[PDB]
Amino acid sequence: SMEVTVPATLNVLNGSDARLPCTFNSCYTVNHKQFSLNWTYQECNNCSEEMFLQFRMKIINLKLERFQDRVEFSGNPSKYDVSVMLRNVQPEDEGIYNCYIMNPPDRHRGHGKIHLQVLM
Amino acid sequence: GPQSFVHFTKQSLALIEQRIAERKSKEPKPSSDLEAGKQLPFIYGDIPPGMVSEPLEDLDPYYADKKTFIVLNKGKTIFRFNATPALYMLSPFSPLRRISIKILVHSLFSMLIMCTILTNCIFMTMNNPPDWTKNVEYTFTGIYTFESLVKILARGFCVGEFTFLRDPWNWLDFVVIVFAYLTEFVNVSALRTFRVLRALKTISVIPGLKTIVGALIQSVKKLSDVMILTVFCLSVFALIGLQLFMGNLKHKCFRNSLENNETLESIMNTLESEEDFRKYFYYLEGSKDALLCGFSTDSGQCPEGYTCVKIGRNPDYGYTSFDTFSWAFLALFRLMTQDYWENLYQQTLRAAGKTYMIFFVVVIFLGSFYLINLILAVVAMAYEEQNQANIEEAKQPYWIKFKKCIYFIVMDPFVDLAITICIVLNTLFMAMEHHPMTEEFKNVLAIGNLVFTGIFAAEMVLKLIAMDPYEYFQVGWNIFDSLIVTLSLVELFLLSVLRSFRLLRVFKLAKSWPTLNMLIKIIGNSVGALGNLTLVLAIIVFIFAVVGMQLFGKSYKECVCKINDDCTLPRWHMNDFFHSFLIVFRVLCGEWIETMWDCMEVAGQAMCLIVYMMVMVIGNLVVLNLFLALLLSSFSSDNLTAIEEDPDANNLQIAVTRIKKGINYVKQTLREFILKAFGKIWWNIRKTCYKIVEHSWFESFIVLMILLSSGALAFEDIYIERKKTIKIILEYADKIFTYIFILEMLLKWIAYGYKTYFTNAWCWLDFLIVDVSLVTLVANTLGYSDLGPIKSLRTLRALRPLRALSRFEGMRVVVNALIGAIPSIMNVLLVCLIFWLIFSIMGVNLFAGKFYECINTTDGSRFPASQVPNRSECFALMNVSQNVRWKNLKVNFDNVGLGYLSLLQVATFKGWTIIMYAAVDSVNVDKQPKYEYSLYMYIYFVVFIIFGSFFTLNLFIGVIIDNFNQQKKKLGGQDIFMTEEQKKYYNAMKKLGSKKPQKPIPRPGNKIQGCIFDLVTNQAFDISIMVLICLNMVTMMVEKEGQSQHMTEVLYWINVVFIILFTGECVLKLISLRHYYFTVGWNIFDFVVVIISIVGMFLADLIETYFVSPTLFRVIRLARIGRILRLVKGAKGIRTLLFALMMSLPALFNIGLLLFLVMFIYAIFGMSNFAYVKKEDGINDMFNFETFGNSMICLFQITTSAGWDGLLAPILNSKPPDCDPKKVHPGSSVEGDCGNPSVGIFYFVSYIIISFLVVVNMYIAVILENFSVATE
Amino acid sequence: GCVEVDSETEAVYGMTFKILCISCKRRSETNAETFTEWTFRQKGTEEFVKILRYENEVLQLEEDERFEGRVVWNGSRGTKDLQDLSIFITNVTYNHSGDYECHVYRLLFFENYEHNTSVVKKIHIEVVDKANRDMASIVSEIMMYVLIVVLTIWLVAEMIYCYKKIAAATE
Ligand SMILES: CC(C)CCC[C@@H](C)[C@H]1CC[C@H]2[C@@H]3CC=C4C[C@@H](OC(=O)CCC(=O)O)CC[C@]4(C)[C@H]3CC[C@]12C
Ligand SMILES: CC(C)CCC[C@@H](C)[C@H]1CC[C@H]2[C@@H]3CC=C4C[C@@H](OC(=O)CCC(=O)O)CC[C@]4(C)[C@H]3CC[C@]12C
Ligand SMILES: *[C@@H]1O[C@H](CO)[C@@H](O[C@@H]2O[C@H](CO)[C@@H](O)[C@H](O)[C@H]2NC(C)=O)[C@H](O)[C@H]1NC(C)=O
Ligand SMILES: CCCCN1CCCC[C@H]1C(=O)Nc1c(C)cccc1C
Ligand SMILES: *[C@@H]1O[C@H](CO)[C@@H](O)[C@H](O)[C@H]1NC(C)=O
Ligand SMILES: *[C@@H]1O[C@H](CO)[C@@H](O)[C@H](O)[C@H]1NC(C)=O
Repeated sequence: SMEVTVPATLNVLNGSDARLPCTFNSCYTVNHKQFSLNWTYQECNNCSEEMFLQFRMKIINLKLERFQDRVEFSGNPSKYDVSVMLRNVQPEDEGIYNCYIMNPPDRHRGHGKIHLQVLM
Repeated sequence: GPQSFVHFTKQSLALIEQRIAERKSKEPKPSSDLEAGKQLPFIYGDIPPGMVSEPLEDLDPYYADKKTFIVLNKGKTIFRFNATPALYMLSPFSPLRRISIKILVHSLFSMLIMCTILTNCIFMTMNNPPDWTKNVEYTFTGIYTFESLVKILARGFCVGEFTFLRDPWNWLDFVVIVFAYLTEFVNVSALRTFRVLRALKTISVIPGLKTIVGALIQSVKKLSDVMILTVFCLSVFALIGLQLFMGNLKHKCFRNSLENNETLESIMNTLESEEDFRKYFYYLEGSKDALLCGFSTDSGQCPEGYTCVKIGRNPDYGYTSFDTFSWAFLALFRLMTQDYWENLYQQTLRAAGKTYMIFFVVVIFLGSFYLINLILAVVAMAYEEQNQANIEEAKQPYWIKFKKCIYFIVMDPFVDLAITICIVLNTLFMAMEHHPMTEEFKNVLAIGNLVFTGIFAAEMVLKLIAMDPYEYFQVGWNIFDSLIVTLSLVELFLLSVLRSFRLLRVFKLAKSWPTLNMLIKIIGNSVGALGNLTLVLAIIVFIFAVVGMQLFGKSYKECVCKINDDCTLPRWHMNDFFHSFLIVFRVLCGEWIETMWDCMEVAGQAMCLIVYMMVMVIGNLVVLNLFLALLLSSFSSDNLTAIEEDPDANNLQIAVTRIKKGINYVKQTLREFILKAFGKIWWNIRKTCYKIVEHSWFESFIVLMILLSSGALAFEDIYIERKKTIKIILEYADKIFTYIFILEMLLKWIAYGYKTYFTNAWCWLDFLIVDVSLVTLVANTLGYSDLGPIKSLRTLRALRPLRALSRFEGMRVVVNALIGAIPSIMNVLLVCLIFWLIFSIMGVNLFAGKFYECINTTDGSRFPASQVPNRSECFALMNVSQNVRWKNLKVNFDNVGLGYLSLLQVATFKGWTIIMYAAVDSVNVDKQPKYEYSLYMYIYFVVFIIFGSFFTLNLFIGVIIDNFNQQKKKLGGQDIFMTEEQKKYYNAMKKLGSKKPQKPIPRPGNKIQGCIFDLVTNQAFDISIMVLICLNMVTMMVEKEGQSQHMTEVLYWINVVFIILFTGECVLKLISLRHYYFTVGWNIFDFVVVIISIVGMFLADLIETYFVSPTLFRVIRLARIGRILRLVKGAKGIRTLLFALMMSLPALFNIGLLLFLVMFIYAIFGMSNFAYVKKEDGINDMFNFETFGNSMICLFQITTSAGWDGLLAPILNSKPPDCDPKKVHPGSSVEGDCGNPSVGIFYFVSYIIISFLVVVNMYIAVILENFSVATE
Repeated sequence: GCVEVDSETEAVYGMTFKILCISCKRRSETNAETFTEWTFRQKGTEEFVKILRYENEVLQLEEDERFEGRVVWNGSRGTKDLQDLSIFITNVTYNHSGDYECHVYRLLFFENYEHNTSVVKKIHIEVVDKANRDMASIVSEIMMYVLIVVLTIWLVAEMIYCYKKIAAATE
């Protein structure tokens, strides 16, 4: 698969800002008209994926009810960075975080899995 | 002392230490025969059983004082070590120490290490190792650690003098081990790259490779001056090209009509795609780059609605430009190596104009050929010394009667001749195989092959029963023939390759052929006396291939879409080992620029540049060293053949002798049996006409008429109908010249007589030309002007310039040299044809009828193999759809002649890639090719390049240079390429470079002029001026395309300051050296150079201010190159080679005059023949045979054989739908748009052969002779 | 390939005459759809009246007593890209003397581009009763015999002169 550098497990104290890093490596130059980004969240291994962040020629956020307005971005496609923020993380936010990356002309699709753990 | 073998003991160590203490209290070279690593002299005799592989006392008296002990193995080798305690832990007498030397000296240890290294290389070949290779890597690391640690225990690490670290190969081993241990503990392509350094240990392990590597190092050391001169010439030519063609390759045709208020600047920003650029710039069909244009009349033209503009990127991913000094240097190095140089030639001509071909002519002749020949001369001279030094030191019952009868049958002058004739008949018979066959032809071929193999097996069995098998397997030819017989029987019992193995029996003719034996000597010398050099070459190629794979395979696989529109791997890549090896081999053949472009696109500029330059330099050095080594070991050995010529009375000769004995016995009896059964005025006229013909005025008039007639020939192009007056004038001048030449012929007839006129070859040539002219004139007068071969006879008017051959003495002497070399040239050409016949027959057996394919003719793309697998399907597509063709490859292996053409294309590396792609894609007859289905057919082409290209080129050069040397020595030691008058100038201008002493410019009497004179004569002044010249050169290199306005002014002022300083130096040299400054030629050169510098600066200022002329401004500004040409003064290495070039200049002028005459004749022929062929492949709107200039450009391009396949390709098609035999061609009465395959093939093959014989051979032999002269 | 050869300016009464009009494309590999229009201004007349028009492989002939049945197509055939716009006159008359204009309308086809060009060629026809012989051939043919005679005279003069010198030494 694509070179996607993903931390295995992320633990962040409850009630604090959590930086969730997702990054990749590929040939070519980043094209805004072509970049496709999946941002999925799951409450468990078998839980259904939920889309919260998106990139269709720009940054598009779906404003999920379970996340309210706590989801933010700190990446720019040029530096191969697509990391996302969760301000004021909650115990409900514990689960599985995933970032699929699709950067044409590269036909391979990235896949980076993070299991977020929230401490007391 | 034959009995000097004493065990090393503590008493011996104490005695050595005591002597050292005596020497130290009182305060020569080692014997070569006893030095470590070689064999002990035979004078010592056999080693005692208790002395071998044991610590023994030193034998060299020089080492007797110091503490050194010796160990000798059973292989009779001298190993020297240090008696000091290794690491101050173990003594030489230590128990484990003794075992350490015992296992260190064994040859089994060396065998084990070699096996481990070979297995390591084999595993290095893999690109995706499986999971279980980790254990094998651990085993290799452990074996290497064990091998190194044994050496550490015996000889010590660093403290002594015969220790581990003192050997550089041990340095390499230690670096390998530490870099292998570092990775596993630390725990990417760079890291696995270091693994190739294990393969470099083969040089140390395998005996004899160290000496070869050392000799290669010395050969490199002898190329310092040539390398410096090459760098200087490349830099000067790159500066010239940067001044001339800066930004010219950015010319594009931008559309005139723009919508939505768009502009060039507006549209240039939002364009990142190939299609978007296609929408605004003109592209040719299936082209990756926008079409180049120019602002001149002789440049390329834009389609209606487009205008030329300098914008965008340069062609070939932007890597081809003269924008910066570095890109210009890359372009000039590419020109010097002549790698794809015709593409740059055509691009530059299209962008700048056809008048700029003079730059390419100068670069190719003065720079490319000359520097390469200099490199060859220097390397060959270095190898000659090395070889001289090497040889100089070396010099210092009933069945018994049955087999007796069979032995009587073996009687040679008939049976051996019969077998030779059968071999010749068999190889002729197998050459009749071709793809389109009837069944009866195939059956008769099979029957003939079966009969021939039966005859050969019968002769084998007859010899085996005549002479017993014990000494039957003694002659190499006999075991060879048994091998062929066994292989043929095995093939009969059971691929396509196996059938052609019997072709090797053609080599049996070497016993009588003295040149086939030369070829076999060259071939066997590579794996014999020069086997170590070939092994080093193979190891180097393997290392380069593995390095390329490990460095760029993943980059190729993951960055595919940057170098391929289909996002798939290209034809040439470094993903796996086989393709990386193919790329390395292609680089060794001289083709590196395009694969380097792909590498730089997928993996970065710096890494690919470094790797490709290293591969080029090292591999070219090794290949060329092997080439000269073979050429000198096989050819220069023609000084003494101790054995007599064919001790068996020349077995074939007795066959001829026995036959002519019967012929003489028959001829004498046949004649006998028939006889038994049965005046003053005439000689005055002769003398007067003799006086007329040899008069100088008559000769000058005839020469002028010849030149005028050739110039008139050069006028009949496709545009002759646009100029009616010139056409009429030429038609009447034709009759005038015919009258003049008929009169000249009659005068020479009356003034020489029939005997002398018709015993002269030049007179015969002139007579034949005038007869063809007279027949043409008679046919034109009588009205029989357009029937039968009369147009073809008119076409032969292009041979008229041959009349100038006998009127210029330089061309006459070059033609005489060619004629003298003709016999050996024909002999070696016949040998090379015989050798290439085997390869052509093999290619016919492999690739007959397998190059056909469905193609979608709209884009020329082959249909997949999922749909239309095979031919019936192509016809189905022909009805199912349109623009579908079942198309062959024009040049293929369909028959032996087409195979010869394909092998000529492969040997010259021109058009070979298409043939290789077709061959590796081949599946079967009437089957659609699959991409790299027969991938390992590349091996066929590799073997052919090794044998039919490398070895045949070796034989060609050797024999031709031998013939030239024989011609030179026959005349008494004079150059065979220079006229009698040229020799006097040669002697005088050779003496011009030998006057060592001169009067030392007496100092002026007065004060200030003396006080600046002594400043002039100081060497520090000259060094400072040289440094200033180098700085001016640098300021020239820093220029680039679109730099700035501030940078332009700064550079202009820096150049002005440099000009002022140089003029001041010249003037201050004139204040001193009163009128003595003009004595030295170099001072005259400096004075003239500063004059041109000042004049050019002022003229460029005037042109830029008061005038408008960019091209002429650039040409004028090119004059500042003269300032940096003064760098030659302070260089003895460069001056000597340039003196050799000036030595060779006259012979080069004569050879170039002959070459230009041949080019003129071929240009007239091409204008006559190929002026209307279809514009495809190498012939386009700019490079064709329509006018004289275009034909001259094409012929200059193919003089180096560059792109002759592209020029030949559209002439090969002669039938629909490949052409239109009824094309209209508005403005002319000619119909049809395709050429004659026979005429075109003869034209191009003959021209490339003549160019190879003339330019390459002569340039080398004249450069070689002048280099020898100037190196004394 | 294509060469723009100018038309001959002299026509012979009663004979057949071809008026050349060749307009080659700047680049020969480009695709175009071309049609032509011819206008003729007779001598003594001011306006350039139209005579014919050729488009889509069919020649449309206008009303003209001077060209009612004496004009046939002599240009490119079997194509829409016409680089040869020449016409043929099957019976030359005194009314054919004048100035001809050959209007060429070429429509180039490109990737996303369509360019509409126009080329006008002017041809002057002078009808004569007898075909005059060109002055280029008159001088050239005379220059042949002048050079042939002078060169022969030069050779014979030296040959005769050399005989006197050589024969003198014999005696
Ligand atoms: C023919 C004889 C003289 C042996 C020639 C051996 C060379 C072909 C080998 C030996 C060591 C090799 C080098 C060993 C290590 C490196 C570092 C390596 O570094 C990287 O890859 C880092 C940068 C990057 O790729 O991101 C690049 C290749 C290079 C220079 C190798 C280039 C090829 C070398 C010079
Ligand atoms: C291999 C097949 C395709 C047949 C090719 C034609 C052969 C029948 C001809 C071509 C070249 C010929 C050879 C050309 C030259 C020689 C050398 C000649 O001997 C010498 O000239 C000896 C000179 C010396 O001893 O100094 C004996 C015949 C031989 C072998 C000829 C034998 C017949 C050959 C092989
Ligand atoms: C030529 O190509 C076809 C492509 O499959 C070969 O196979 C036959 O194709 C036809 C048409 O698609 C099918 O109807 C047949 O059933 C296929 N044959 C078989 C064995 O199933 C065809 O055999 C090829 N012709 C030859 C002579 O090899
Ligand atoms: C022996 C001096 C020649 C040295 N040197 C010159 C340069 C090319 C290689 C070598 C060379 O020519 N050898 C050579 C010999 C020796 C005889 C006949 C044919 C050839 C090619
Ligand atoms: C996000 O999700 C889709 C799957 O629903 C995936 O194909 C792609 O990576 C993203 N969207 C698109 C259409 O690019
Ligand atoms: C110039 O550009 C504007 C858009 O920026 C456009 O609306 C306007 O019509 C254009 N005018 C011309 C001169 O084409």
